[PDB]
Amino acid sequence: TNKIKAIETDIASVRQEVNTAKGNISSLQGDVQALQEAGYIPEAPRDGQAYVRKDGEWVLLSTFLSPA
Amino acid sequence: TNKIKAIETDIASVRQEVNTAKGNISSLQGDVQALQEAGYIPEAPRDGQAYVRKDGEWVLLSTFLSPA
Amino acid sequence: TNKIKAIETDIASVRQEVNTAKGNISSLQGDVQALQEAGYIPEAPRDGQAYVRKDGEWVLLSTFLSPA
Repeated sequence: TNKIKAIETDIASVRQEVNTAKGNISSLQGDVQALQEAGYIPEAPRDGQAYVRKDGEWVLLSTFLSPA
Repeated sequence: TNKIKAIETDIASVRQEVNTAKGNISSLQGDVQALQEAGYIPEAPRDGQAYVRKDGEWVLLSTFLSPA
Repeated sequence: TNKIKAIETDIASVRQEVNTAKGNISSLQGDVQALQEAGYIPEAPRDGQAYVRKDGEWVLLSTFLSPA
């Protein structure tokens, strides 16, 4: 009985795949982190009004096409 | 022959790493889900025109700097 | 001693989990790729000014509420 050699290569095989996965997992984390740090902006309200961007918020455009 | 004890701790080791990976995988999924639900907006056309945001779309600013 | 059968099912078990993980990892990659390709836009400056979008950049709205 040497089924200990087949079991060994089988564990070695799984271990390699786990190493590859740990790598893709690390890559994924760095990509998600960058996406999170990009500071993207959410959608403007969907209320039939036009919006412009100011101080991290959507402000009504008509607000500036009037004095006040 | 006790190489069954070394094989056991080796499987235990891989299993722990797989547990850690399952965790980072779950964390990644929750982060990607939130990024997907944030409702970010795509780029405006790159055609030399100015755009404002309205009803989930980029509309030409000049459209409002005119009556119609 | 058949602890070789228990070790076998244990490796089989870990291998299945590793297969599931490889799948969730692949799914995550396709989702992150799409998020990266969506071409979202970063925040406008936070300087108290109103901005509109033009040619892949935030341009001051007042720039168009004046001839030049």
